[PDB]
Amino acid sequence: TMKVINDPIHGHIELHPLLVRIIDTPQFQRLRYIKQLGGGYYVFPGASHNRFEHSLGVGYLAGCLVHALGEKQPELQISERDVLCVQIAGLCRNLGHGPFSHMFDGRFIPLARPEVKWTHEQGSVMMFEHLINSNGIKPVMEQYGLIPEEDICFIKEQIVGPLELWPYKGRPENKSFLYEIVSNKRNGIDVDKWDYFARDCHHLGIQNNFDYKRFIKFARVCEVDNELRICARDKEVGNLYDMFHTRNSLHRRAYQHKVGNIIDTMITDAFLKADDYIEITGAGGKKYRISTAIDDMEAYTKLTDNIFLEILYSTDPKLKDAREILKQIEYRNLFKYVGETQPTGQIKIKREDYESLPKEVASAKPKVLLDVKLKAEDFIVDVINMDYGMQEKNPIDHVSFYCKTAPNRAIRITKNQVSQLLPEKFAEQLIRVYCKKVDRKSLYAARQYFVQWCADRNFTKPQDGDVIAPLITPQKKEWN
Amino acid sequence: DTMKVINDPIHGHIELHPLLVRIIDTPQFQRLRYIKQLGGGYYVFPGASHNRFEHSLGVGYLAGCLVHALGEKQPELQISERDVLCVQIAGLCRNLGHGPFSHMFDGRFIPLARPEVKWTHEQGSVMMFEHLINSNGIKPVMEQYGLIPEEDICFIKEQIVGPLELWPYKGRPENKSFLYEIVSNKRNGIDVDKWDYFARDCHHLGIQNNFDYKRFIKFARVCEVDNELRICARDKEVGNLYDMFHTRNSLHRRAYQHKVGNIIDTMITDAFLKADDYIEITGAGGKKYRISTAIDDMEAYTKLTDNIFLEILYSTDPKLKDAREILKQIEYRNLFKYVGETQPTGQIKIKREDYESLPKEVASAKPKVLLDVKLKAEDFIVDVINMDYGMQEKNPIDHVSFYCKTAPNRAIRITKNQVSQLLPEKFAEQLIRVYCKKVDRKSLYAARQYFVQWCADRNFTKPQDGDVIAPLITPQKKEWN
Amino acid sequence: DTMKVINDPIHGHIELHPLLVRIIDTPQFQRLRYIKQLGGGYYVFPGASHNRFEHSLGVGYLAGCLVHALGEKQPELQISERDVLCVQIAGLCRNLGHGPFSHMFDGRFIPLARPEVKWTHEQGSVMMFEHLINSNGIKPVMEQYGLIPEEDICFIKEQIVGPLELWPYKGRPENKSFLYEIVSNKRNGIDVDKWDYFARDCHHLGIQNNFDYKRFIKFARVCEVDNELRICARDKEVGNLYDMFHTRNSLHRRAYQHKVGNIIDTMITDAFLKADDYIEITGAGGKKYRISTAIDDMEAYTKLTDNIFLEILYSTDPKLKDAREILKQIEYRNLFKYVGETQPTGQIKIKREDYESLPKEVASAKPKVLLDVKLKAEDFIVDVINMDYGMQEKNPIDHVSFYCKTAPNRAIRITKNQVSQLLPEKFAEQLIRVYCKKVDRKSLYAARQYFVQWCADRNFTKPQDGDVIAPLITPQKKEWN
Amino acid sequence: DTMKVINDPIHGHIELHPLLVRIIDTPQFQRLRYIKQLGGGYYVFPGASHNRFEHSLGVGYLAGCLVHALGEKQPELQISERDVLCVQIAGLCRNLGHGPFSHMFDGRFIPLARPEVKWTHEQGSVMMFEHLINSNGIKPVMEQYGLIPEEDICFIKEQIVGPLELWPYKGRPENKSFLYEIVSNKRNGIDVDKWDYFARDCHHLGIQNNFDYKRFIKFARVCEVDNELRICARDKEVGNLYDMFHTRNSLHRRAYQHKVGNIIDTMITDAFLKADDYIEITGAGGKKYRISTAIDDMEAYTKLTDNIFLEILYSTDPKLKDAREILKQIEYRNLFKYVGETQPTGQIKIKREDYESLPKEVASAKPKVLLDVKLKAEDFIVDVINMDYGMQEKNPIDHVSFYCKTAPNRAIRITKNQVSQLLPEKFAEQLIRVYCKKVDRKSLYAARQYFVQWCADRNFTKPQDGDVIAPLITPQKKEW
Ligand SMILES: Nc1ncnc2c1ncn2[C@H]1C[C@H](O)[C@@H](COP(=O)(O)OP(=O)(O)OP(=O)(O)O)O1
Ligand SMILES: Nc1ncnc2c1ncn2[C@H]1C[C@H](O)[C@@H](COP(=O)(O)OP(=O)(O)OP(=O)(O)O)O1
Ligand SMILES: Nc1ncnc2c1ncn2[C@H]1C[C@H](O)[C@@H](COP(=O)(O)OP(=O)(O)OP(=O)(O)O)O1
Ligand SMILES: Nc1ncnc2c1ncn2[C@H]1C[C@H](O)[C@@H](COP(=O)(O)OP(=O)(O)OP(=O)(O)O)O1
Ligand SMILES: [Mg+2]
Ligand SMILES: [Mg+2]
Ligand SMILES: [Mg+2]
Ligand SMILES: [Mg+2]
Ligand SMILES: [Mg+2]
Ligand SMILES: [Mg+2]
Repeated sequence: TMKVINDPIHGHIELHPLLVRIIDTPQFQRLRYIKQLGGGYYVFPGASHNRFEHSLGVGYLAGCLVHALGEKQPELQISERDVLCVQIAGLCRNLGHGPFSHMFDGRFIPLARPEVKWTHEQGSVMMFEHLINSNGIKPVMEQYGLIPEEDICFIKEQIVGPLELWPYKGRPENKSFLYEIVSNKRNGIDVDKWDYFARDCHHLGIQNNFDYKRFIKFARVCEVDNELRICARDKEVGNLYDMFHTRNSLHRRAYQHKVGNIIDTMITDAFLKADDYIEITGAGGKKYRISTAIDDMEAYTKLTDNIFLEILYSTDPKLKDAREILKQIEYRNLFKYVGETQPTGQIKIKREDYESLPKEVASAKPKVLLDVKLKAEDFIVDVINMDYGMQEKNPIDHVSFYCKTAPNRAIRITKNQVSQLLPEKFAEQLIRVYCKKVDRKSLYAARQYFVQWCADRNFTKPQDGDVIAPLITPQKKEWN
Repeated sequence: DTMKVINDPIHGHIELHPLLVRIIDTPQFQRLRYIKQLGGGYYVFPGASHNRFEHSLGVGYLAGCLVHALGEKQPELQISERDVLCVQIAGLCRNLGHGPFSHMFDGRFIPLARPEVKWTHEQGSVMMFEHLINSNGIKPVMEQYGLIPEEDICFIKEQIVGPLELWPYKGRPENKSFLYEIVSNKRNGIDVDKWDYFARDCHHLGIQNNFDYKRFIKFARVCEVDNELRICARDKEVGNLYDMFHTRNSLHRRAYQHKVGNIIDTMITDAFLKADDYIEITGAGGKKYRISTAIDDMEAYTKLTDNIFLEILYSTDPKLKDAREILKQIEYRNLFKYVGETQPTGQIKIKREDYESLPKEVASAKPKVLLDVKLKAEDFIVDVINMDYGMQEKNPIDHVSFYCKTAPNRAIRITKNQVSQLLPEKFAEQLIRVYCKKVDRKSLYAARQYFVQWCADRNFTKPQDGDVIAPLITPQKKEWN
Repeated sequence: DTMKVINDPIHGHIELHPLLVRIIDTPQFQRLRYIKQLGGGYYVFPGASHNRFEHSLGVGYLAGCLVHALGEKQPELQISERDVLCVQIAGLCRNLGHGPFSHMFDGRFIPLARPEVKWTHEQGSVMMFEHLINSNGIKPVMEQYGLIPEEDICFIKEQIVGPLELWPYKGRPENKSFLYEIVSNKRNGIDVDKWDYFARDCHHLGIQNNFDYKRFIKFARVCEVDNELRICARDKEVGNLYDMFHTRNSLHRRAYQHKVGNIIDTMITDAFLKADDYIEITGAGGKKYRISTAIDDMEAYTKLTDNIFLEILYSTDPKLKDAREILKQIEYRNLFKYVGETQPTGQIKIKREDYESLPKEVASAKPKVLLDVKLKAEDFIVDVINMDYGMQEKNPIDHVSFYCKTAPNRAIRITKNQVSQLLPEKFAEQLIRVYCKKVDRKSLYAARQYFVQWCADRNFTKPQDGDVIAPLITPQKKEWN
Repeated sequence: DTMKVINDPIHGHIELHPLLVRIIDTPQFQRLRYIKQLGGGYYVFPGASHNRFEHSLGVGYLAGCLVHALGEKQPELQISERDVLCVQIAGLCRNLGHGPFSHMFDGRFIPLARPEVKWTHEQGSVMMFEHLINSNGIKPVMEQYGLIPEEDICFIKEQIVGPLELWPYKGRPENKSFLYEIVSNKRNGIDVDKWDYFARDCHHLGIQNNFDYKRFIKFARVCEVDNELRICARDKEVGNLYDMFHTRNSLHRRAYQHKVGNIIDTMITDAFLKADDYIEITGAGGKKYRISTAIDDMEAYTKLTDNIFLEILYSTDPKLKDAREILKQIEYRNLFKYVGETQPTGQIKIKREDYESLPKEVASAKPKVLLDVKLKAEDFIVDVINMDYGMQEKNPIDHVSFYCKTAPNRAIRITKNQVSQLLPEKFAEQLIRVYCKKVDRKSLYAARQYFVQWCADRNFTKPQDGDVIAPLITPQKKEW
């Protein structure tokens, strides 16, 4: 029968036996050894938390919302079967994450396997399939009134979207709102965010501005374009803008911390240098690399943060280079942050250009006296796309509301109906430059290149420009 | 006398110097125990029972924290215990001038009861401070602890209200310019008063505070700027500061300007107006004052608190029947009814002198809709709310100085474009709320029609629920749909 | 009417059924906004601004949570919405009877002002409930929502006060026995009222609460015990229950019985006694009552709140000079002075009838020490405080039923010896505090000598600072050293 | 180098002196990032992801707070920056010696793997400290900041472990006696280590901490006691101290000794024992050690962390099949089954030498009941847990000195009878938990009968569920 778990974020959470069964598998328990925030623990020591607990919380919130909708509106005809499918999807959407979470799919795979297109979402689905099959979960699903054919499909669609008009098969348009819960492809407002806001804040020691419980109390389902969608009370629109403001602020302060990112980068580099020599045993004894473990779920199951220590503790001279990089992390001899800047006006930077940017910085020729001359390979340039989840688009334009005088009647609210104190744009890029040569003279030089390059490209003046490169900044009129 | 410890839920165990205790244990200060921080907000947010008293302790303590932190980081500043105590006293004493229900008193009631006079709680804080000192022989005690009342009383007053009339301050020289930035920062609004109320109001409202003042105190340094010594913030903390103001604005949107909170303020104000002629408060020499004239005698002002509300509610005098009746409608929750919200468009701005005429404009609107009842100007209330980042149209971060880690003594400026594109383009706006004093279904239905029609007439923004409440009006306007 | 949401800092967003709202929006309920939960504690713990009103919402909500949880876990209980609403109304309404400064009123002032009468805030809660219903036509609304006023009003009153006179309850049958355990558990004191105040008082005092009521609700089941259906707790949660009472006792030790908190209560009480003859409160039909007689007319009681304190403080009537003077000494913090604390020894226990004679005993002690001043009985205050786990000498866990996971429908009992040896051997005790009304150094020096001598004479426990305050006295007693 | 700021969720922004940073940025310290504070507790309390690393920062910081506060209140103490840094370093470094899964290592695994040796994490903290200093050239840096390595290294070690053998300390004189009370108080256990873990563990477990260390720091003074200068507490704070220990005991009851938490510790231990012969860790000079012998070489110990658990779990070596199999049963949550709890009666106490024989006693019990299966000693596990207030049968408040406001410089003593009758009469006890390795319904049914019978045979306390679990057995005993 049902279990109770004490979670510091949510208190006592009840788990249905079916969910317990899913949880007590190697594929799920693997998430215990994967840090939610990856390299962020190396900056924010409270951030020891792993994907496992986050996943329970997501499962629980998914349950809270679907339950609340069913209580408020019986006409929806939400079944226990629906509830469990939504919960399982909530529990299982993080299944696909790799070592150090976003470091894996954000940095390492793109560089190690550039041709392949891969996301932790893709992986969550494959791992789910693997989990089910390796553990005879299908019978248990039937025992609790689930129909594996339909429901497994439903659960996967919740995580990844349509597997291919109504494009979903797992449930009909009348249950369209169930898709908005775990992973909302329309506007990003889902229970996953709500868990991580609260859980990350509790651990980082930052405080969360967003009340998900309030939002759940005001959520209704209404008809919109012959779909039944989740609608929010009109007056809660400010709170939603704040939700995304909060999300952006958490990225600025924590998830994109300049040092957090460089640590991610260093770990990535070490993984690249270990990739040829590290072997992980997949299906039938067969052997995979860190970069190919994504092709066999049996191998992927064993790919966790542990890899980092396997490398750190290795004695194989093949891994000397990789191991050396991790040692510099332990001694805190890190690549050195040089500065930050942004593009100007319409200028935007594409992914294909990323590899050429170190070369551009090294090519800048500042009119200054330098001991050392620096090369492209000495520079790291991290480009960070900050948005409200939908590139240039405003996600509140993709949200439906209702008012208290007509609760069944969905409506739209424009930005101009809310406030003038809101953002005019919803996307931007940050450029961080770091130097792999750490000494005073290399660093002094690196700053001159950097600031010169900013001036050459008509980027924004680094905040400390006048202090670090006083001989460069005067040339640019706009800057002073 | 030696030092006392107080347990505050926001700040933990706070130490108080005997001098501060002496100031605190006076009728003038203890009066703050009977003045709600958020006034009518308690009638919407039941956790908001807190009073100005505790807020004032917290402000005093944070003032102390920041000045102490600057002195520890930089001895060369030559900050004395005398400076520390003066800053703390100013922190404790900047809320001394508040009246019943806080901002309701100076924001609503006085402007309507004594329209000719110009008055602010800041003014009052200074007069009440003067009164407190004199009525309790505090000056001797100040001397006993190494303060110089001539200079220091001036300093403390300037901290609260600004110059009492280059360098316009007398209480301290330009080398101690940064001490003025602490309790009430007239330059950019970044001060310890905000920090206390953010944390304290959030803890009570059950909303969560986004702003880390402790972090800010760790990164604060003093640097030279324009031959002044000013408090400077680490460059990379600039985002946090934008967030501080974003937080402040969000607290106003959710709580301090809650539509119902405001109407309750308004109703209490109305009741006070109707009681003003009959309520008498004994000031200096047995002389008698009204609620609206108590501000002229600090002895009378000392006795003017939230208690007035219950004095009226519990009165039996038939003179007060009308005032008393209004408070009773509050208890029964028969409140004036919110009709809707809208904003001006483009450059349009609304001045204070026009406020009285707006109910008349709404009543004059003639919507092409079937109405049982016809409504009059006096049936409508129109609240106009100026929301900003503390400096009207100005960006306060343009008035902040920073430093970088490579040159910690060298002050610098950071522009908005150097921070983010996701920041606001404007830093002030107005909200218009309309409420109706006639509560029945038909009067309310009607009121919505006038309101939306009037929005259309004035080219204001489409109320969010416009199409639902006034479906026959909204189509006429192209822009709206 | 449809349902309302209220944001509480302790519990978050609480939903209120329209019927509850209607009850809430009355003068009789709204009155609780002007009664401090902790009375004079605010004068020691400045975060404790909270009033009975918000506590009452929280109790109402928790009552709802538990009854809902039982119904979800066991449908066979047949719990109806009707039952749910009755339990919630009882939760909301059990604090209705509290007077100014809460426990100060029924604990101190009434006993001394009307010694013949027997009165408790529970009594008052019932009378005020009756009054609230009748004065506001609530009965019709109850019927509209499917309640049966005859049965249900009785049920609600029984929840608050117990049987109005076996199955001694009329409002519901033995099969719904467990509904009585929720709001005010007369059997063992484990109820949702405690759970609210633990969390709410901690949040405000700035002390941290050790007890997880949410956990307890998850584990709670109903089982048959002695042909009753009672709420049962999971066996392994027994430690948590012992901790619940430990926490309750610690909150009293640190806060509710703070020595200075208590003396302030005492000073306010004294001021009320001296004002009682001159303060008049208009009850039913214009008839006039005193502070001490307002309890006889609910219409008058409705207007009796903390406001009285300020009515006196701000009075000009020379009749009230003495009462007013006492409150002024509170504002200036010239308080009666704590002398010390001690406890009885062995079997010795002190009865209420002896309380009046104790100041006289202390004044009669004759310490072999040199004294400037000689002190009188009237100079001494002696507060006696009974600390227990809610059931005098009895252990409340002996009155709790449990279940185990292998047989969830089978109730069982757990003895102390089955839990831990580290638990208390006794569950009740008395503290004696002595204070002096003469505050000067020499009177205080003397008062300490009397006090410690008296402790020695009566074979009480050695005050913790006995050797330091009165070195010349403590040597005489062998046991002490 | 200048000072760093770290954001800790428990304590906020903590400042670190450059010297402490230097100590922290070493492999020997960074190792603590891969050792769970609560070991197997994370497998019961999913918020408890935290590691020894962050606990250590918090201890270091609180040590600093207290010593600073004493110096501010009393200059006459003559506390120097040198003293402050030494106390902080001791605070940071007292957890250095902990092994995989913390107390599981020294509480369970070593005692069973190397029974002849006597070893504690305290011993290890000292050896690891020595190793850390030497391997990283910290001594020069100590001198640079005004420390005297000869005296101060000794001082720091004495803080952690006590005298290395009248005044028995060499690192500082009797006039600075109170500095020893801070990091690890051998007199009464009131130290900053507790204060950190109370607050940190509670934050993570989702239990709430009853004890206000900040308050205690405000009221702490130094007074003369028996020609020593000792830390004294304000008289009226005595209740808070009793509550401190009550809180400590309640944390053990709820969390640190959770029945399932403990069985998981036991299972991990068992797996480590079965792996001990085959796992090799490279120590000094390429030399090879076992899990159980790594404690003899700090270079090897540095590499011994929670990672071992995954090294075994992911192993393919058939030598480790048995060890690996145990960890897999943990992942599937096929755990040994808790049977019940009981305590000894009266004066009866159980010694460590008898522990091995208890499974045999339970198996020897012969209940008058019908059984399908007969169970053996090896099928039973018996955990014995000694609960106290930190000083066996002794009351630690009897070893605390107080002062009063009237005479602040005058130390005094307070007896229990001067405080309350509602306090405990005893300050120590034992708990016995019995578990069964055979998990099926019939084995478990049987195990309960043995257990309860055995309790009756030994005149132990009646298990709380005795009547439900073993109704036939329970009636024979009159007392029950
Ligand atoms: N006293 C407590 N207070 C708070 N949390 C607790 C307490 N005891 C245990 N927990 C946590 C640890 C677990 O995450 C969760 C459930 O544990 P627990 O109730 O002990 O379940 P269990 O599975 O060990 O017992 P059983 O299987 O006998 O029902 O609650
Ligand atoms: N046990 C406690 N835990 C937490 N806070 C407390 C406790 N006792 C008192 N406080 C709070 C209440 C007050 O705001 C503040 C000062 O209390 P306290 O130290 O009792 O001052 P006091 O003036 O009564 O004692 P004294 O004057 O004897 O030193 O600390
Ligand atoms: N944005 C917010 N965040 C948190 N709490 C809020 C917010 N807005 C209001 N509250 C609080 C104040 C109240 O205690 C409770 C209900 O308020 P609110 O949702 O504003 O109801 P309302 O009665 O004013 O609106 P309506 O009657 O139009 O639904 O929530
Ligand atoms: N905005 C923030 N709010 C709260 N904590 C933060 C914030 N940004 C960073 N932190 C945390 C992460 C670290 O634990 C700690 C210090 O980080 P930070 O001040 O960025 O130092 P840094 O070393 O990266 O910058 P620098 O070396 O330039 O001073 O505070
Ligand atoms: Mg997502
Ligand atoms: Mg005192
Ligand atoms: Mg201001
Ligand atoms: Mg009770
Ligand atoms: Mg740095
Ligand atoms: Mg210890």
